[PDB]
Amino acid sequence: TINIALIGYGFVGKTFHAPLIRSVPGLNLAFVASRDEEKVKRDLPDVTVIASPEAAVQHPDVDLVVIASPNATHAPLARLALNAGKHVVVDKPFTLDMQEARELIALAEEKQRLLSVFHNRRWDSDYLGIRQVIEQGTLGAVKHFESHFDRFRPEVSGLWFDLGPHLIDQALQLFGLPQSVQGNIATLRDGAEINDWAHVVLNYPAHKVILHCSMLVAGGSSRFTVHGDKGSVIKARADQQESQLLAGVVPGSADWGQDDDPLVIYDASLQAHAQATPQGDQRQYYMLIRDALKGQIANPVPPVEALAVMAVLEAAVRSAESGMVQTLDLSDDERNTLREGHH
Amino acid sequence: LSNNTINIALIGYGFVGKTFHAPLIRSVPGLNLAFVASRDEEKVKRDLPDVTVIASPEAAVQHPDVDLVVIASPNATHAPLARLALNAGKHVVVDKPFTLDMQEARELIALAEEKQRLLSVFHNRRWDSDYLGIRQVIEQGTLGAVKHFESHFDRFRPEVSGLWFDLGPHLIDQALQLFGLPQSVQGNIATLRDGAEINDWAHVVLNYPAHKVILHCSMLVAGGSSRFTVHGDKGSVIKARADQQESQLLAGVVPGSADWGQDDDPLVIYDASLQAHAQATPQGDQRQYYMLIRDALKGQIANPVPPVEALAVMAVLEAAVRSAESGMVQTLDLSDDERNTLREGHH
Ligand SMILES: [Cl-]
Ligand SMILES: [Cl-]
Repeated sequence: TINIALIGYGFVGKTFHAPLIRSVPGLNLAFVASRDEEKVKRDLPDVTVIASPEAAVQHPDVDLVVIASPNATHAPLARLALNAGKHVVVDKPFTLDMQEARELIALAEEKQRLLSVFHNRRWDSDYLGIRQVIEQGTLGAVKHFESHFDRFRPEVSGLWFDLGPHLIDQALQLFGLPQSVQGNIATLRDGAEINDWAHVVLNYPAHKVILHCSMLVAGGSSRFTVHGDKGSVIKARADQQESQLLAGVVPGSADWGQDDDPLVIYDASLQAHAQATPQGDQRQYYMLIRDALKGQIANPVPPVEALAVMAVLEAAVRSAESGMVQTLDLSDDERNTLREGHH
Repeated sequence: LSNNTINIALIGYGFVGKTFHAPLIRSVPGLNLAFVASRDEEKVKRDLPDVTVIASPEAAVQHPDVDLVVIASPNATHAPLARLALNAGKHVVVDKPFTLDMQEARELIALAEEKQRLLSVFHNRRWDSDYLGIRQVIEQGTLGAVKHFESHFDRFRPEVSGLWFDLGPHLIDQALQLFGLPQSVQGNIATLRDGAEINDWAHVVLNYPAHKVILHCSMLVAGGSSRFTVHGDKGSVIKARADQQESQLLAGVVPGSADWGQDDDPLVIYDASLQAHAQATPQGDQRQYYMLIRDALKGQIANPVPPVEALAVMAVLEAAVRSAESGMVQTLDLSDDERNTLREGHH
């Protein structure tokens, strides 16, 4: 069994990590680092609460550390964990600096331990449905790929920083690294203080990718819109696993990851037909991390992939601030590794 | 020739002259299409048995009985013929494109003012059912303050002057009419269809101080897009289908007739409750362009489409192309006096 020490029982720790981990056999959430034992124990009566994060990442019976503490503590605790010989999963952001990311990637390899980042959206119902239609050949060669994370919250780190990672990760998994990145980021809600509108375009040799998210969309947009030379596919509603976790649904239960919002496909005749959307399950992230730790498969989300996401994320910000199209700040070897990994 | 009418010479009886101008003009009282310049009399006479056909454009434009010249000849002839018409003391309406470059456009504007004649450009999409509908919802205050305005021109033609230059103009013109001039323009233009040799995908963003405008053109959209998508802090509105006047004209429907400009595709509005309700889309009618030009010529009102507004569209059009090539956000190349006219023109 793999003994886990979850570091931090704040929103993310309690709402995402604990429930997912607890629902995955082969993993054992035995320790939780938190200054508030009662909060942890009312939910997890059988876990051991360790007050100090540093003490937690270095505990004897701990095999894997899941860092869900404040952003600024991710990099430090990760270093401490790897040096203590533990495997590590870091909740986004990996780090607040790419140089640190590279140092952590380097450290993990030196220490021969697994290092991964919580890019948990590769198994969403919407995404899986779209990837399926694309691989089916239904739309021919993809020329326009649009992905939205929109909602209506007129009542007032930023939307791009929070939602951009999901959008980017999915795009890189499907198409690999883009040639350039053009970004337009703004704060449009009256009185808001951080961006709530992000429109990012990723340029590829033969197609375009549009990543968009906004806090001001009462209705009318689609989670996914993809156009190819043989047809188009639209997925209206976004994967509802996050809303399920928010509601307290137990991961892996009957309606977990179910999506009754079908994929709408338009063929060359401009007519549409529906195609059932496959169920999603972000538990896959932990199931695969589990298998990787058992030597059954390679790390499902190697750290260089998280570095690639940061590169695009930061490139988009530079573009928005400078008004200039940007390239990715990745070394040739990193690009080589990412390219080869892309199968 | 009747003296109480605005006597027009339509220059060119090609696709646009025959499908758009002749039918529209003939449907507007007070206007009289008396001359048509074309090298093919029979082709003209087949539709307009009683109009006078003049072989050369120059002779038609300079005819003393002509009050207004409508230029619908090849693109390269627009600037020179407009120049000749103005110098001949005639009023002029130029089919898009106004001119091929901005300096000539500016020269024509100056010339029309010197010759004290009306000069306009055929930006005929300001009276489309979809646009009028969207404008109505915005002005109603239904969406609260507009934050994201998206306008599309998409079709599905996998089998192959560029998409941006052809369709970008009406998309831009509508945006400027609604919001005035943007602070900056960002563009991404490409050729994506297999075998295509001209851009068939254009994604342009107009940046305003408190909101964004997205104009999108593509030849590869089998389905899924909306003509207009507008989000405000109080709600959203989507207009799925495009105005049908063009299709009606192509089908030979008489402008101003029974079903002219009708649009039974409603505006779909989403309020803060996230629920949608429909709103009847107003009838569209591009005959308004000529009715207003008519009224302007009779001195009743100002030019409905002053040349400086066409110059503004050209500025945005070119700025998008520069941005697309340089990868750099662009500002518009308009003078302070042009901006003043445009700012107070937008009030
Ligand atoms: Cl992610
Ligand atoms: Cl137009």
